[PDB]
Amino acid sequence: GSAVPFHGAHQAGIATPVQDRLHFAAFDVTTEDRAAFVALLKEWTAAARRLTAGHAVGEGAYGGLPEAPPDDTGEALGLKPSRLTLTIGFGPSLFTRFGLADLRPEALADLPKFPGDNLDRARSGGDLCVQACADDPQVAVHAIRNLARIGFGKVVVRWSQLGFGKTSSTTPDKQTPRNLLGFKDGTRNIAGTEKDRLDRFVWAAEKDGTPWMTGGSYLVARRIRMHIETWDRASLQEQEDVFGRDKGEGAPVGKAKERDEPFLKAMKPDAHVRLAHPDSNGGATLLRRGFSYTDGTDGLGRLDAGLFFLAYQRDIRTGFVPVQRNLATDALNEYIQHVGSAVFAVPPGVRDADDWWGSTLF
Amino acid sequence: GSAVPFHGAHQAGIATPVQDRLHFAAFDVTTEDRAAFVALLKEWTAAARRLTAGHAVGEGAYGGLPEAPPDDTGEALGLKPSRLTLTIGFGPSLFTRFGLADLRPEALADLPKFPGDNLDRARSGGDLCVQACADDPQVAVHAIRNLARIGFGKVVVRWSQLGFGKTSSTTPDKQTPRNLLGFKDGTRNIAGTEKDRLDRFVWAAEKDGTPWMTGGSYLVARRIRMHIETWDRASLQEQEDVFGRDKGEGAPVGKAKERDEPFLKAMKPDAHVRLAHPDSNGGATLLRRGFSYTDGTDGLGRLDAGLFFLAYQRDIRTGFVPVQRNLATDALNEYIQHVGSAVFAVPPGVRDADDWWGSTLFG
Ligand code: HEM
Ligand code: HEM
Repeated sequence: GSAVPFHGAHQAGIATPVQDRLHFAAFDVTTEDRAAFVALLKEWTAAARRLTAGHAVGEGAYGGLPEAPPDDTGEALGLKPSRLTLTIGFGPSLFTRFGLADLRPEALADLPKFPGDNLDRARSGGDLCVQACADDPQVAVHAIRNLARIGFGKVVVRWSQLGFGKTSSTTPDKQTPRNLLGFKDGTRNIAGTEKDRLDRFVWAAEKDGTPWMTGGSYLVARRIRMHIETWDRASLQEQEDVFGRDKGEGAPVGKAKERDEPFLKAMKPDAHVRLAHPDSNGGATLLRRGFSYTDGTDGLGRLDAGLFFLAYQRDIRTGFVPVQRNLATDALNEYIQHVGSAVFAVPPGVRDADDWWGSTLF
Repeated sequence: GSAVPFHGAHQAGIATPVQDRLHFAAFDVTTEDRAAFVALLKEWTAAARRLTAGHAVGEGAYGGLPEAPPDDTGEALGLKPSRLTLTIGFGPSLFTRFGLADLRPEALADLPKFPGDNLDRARSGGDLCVQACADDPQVAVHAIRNLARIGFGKVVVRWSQLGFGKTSSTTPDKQTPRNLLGFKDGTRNIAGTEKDRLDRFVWAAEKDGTPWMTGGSYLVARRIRMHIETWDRASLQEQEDVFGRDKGEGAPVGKAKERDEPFLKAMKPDAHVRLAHPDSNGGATLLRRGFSYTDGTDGLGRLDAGLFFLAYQRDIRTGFVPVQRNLATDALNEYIQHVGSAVFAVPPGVRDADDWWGSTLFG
């Protein structure tokens, strides 16, 4: 029920143990006034310091002047911090504002079009994002709702995504969660304790060419629909062949235990794991941090559900992009469709109680 | 606790303690064959027995013949029972099928049109419902997804609602949850411990007119959108005046503690609690069992949120209808809009390991 520290060299919510729930919001900026946006960033940081400690924003949820609206909307009263993290990111489109054009990081690359894409533009992109992760979905929702309210008049919510359960791990010592295809998802990721791998594959360094981003990371979000009806008709062997792992234990093919290292040549040439593995991608490695979603029905008798994929990396160009390109022939493609997309530069951490989101940029 | 028992004189998921999460599905029937539908009810019941004990349906999620689809889709492997309950209901429209027209309960009344309704017909009604409640949302989702899969060919999913947090209580000894307007919601309800109140206000009795429904209940669902942006601009006093209780403690006006009984005359005439209270409605009393939701954004730059309201009663005509009618002048109406609705007859419980959902209706 405990708290994750908000301050650090890095933002929390990346290497941190993956919490059970997600509320992710993409915002568009409506002010053209740089000072006003800086003011918002500071007010949001202050709010985030309270929220992540389980406290109400501002002057609280009640007990203020009767004629004033409460500063905090109140639906988290009585709850716990619940490992809430709030992680901000800046989209490419933000850099067209506030005289920022020349500070857009080269490693914040626009994604190419990928075969199969059916992207909903209204649920793609965004000038900025806030990732709220917590074990209690109401804590996460409360955070986003209050940050949106604070930003009234300066930002709007472009799109938002609830993730009801995690499909990712940065803690290999704990149980790997399952996605809605019924497979464990997160076995071979990056652990929060793997400081060398995080430096190599996740955190931007000053020498990479964008100083303000040192200690930050780059995020790719992909809303991925699952063709549940088609999947659920497939045989056990078909499903296992798609991935290259068995379903129940989640071991690589021919192995008895989940965390045994794969022998890729024993998997089908189009197996997901074989195509996604670093060895198949010139060493490219991701920190995957996604969650499952369900968004009602298709209007035509079927549940709609999928996976809101999130990947952190030191450079989009050496992380997500090469790996996704190598999934052009993936056997998984029969059963999924990417339907939303965004990229964001996630700045370095809030160093202390005087610091503020985006201070290295602004 | 870990698990809630599935069998009983009553279905679980009504008087039982309110779990943290909800997946609610309304289904429409596609088969015209009554035997085929009875076979589904039995297969569903068997599945529900496994799911509510944390076990996979059928022969499991793996380990079967390689060339066969697994019986269970696998996403609950490694999870806990999570207090899962599965509660089935039958909509008015079901009774137009399978020669049933004359067995529709009179207490399963269609709702009147209410002032301010803006019902999306695609997210209203349904021949059947399954309410899945659990502390782990993936346990609930897995159950709905698997029930839908087992049923496919005989039923489809008309509409689906995830409730990410509860806004209701059947356990006064525990903390009352808050809705997305930030108020405690469930203080004056009907508790699971109030066995006589349940008999008076929640369970159908044999002499009420519909023998097969004895030990069942009638459910009203209302999807209620909240105008969060408008509410959040209202003063603390305005918000407290809307309900009749203070926000932080949730006490009635003029009282110090949440559970102090309300003094209705001290509330505004249009206050929600004053209009909803049994004293204002000829004694009518509900078992409210709803949950919060958020489903993306509106057209227009704002989070989309509300309350998926659920009410159980012994008769829709003497429970939800009079109370909701009395809410015509509610101060709350400024900030809410009913956008989906359905009613269901929730049959009696699955008595034992040989019984099946709906056995008293079908024979
Ligand atoms: C709905 C979509 C997806 C599903 C259901 C899925 C499922 C899985 C599963 C079951 C595994 C094996 C266990 C593990 O995490 O080690 C896995 C591995 C992995 N996936 Fe995916 N995945 C999806 C999309 C993607 C995308 C879009 C990418 C990258 C562009 C990706 C990259 C990876 C990588 C890098 C691994 C680890 C390979 C290794 O080093 O062994 N996945 N995925
Ligand atoms: C989004 C919509 C709604 C919200 C936010 C809401 C909120 C509340 C709140 C905060 C309370 C006070 C605490 C409590 O005793 O539970 C309350 C009481 C109550 N509400 Fe609502 N409510 C809503 C809709 C409804 C509807 C649709 C009905 C019935 C048709 C209803 C019936 C009641 C009843 C019976 C009480 C208890 C009154 C008493 O006996 O003291 N509510 N509600």
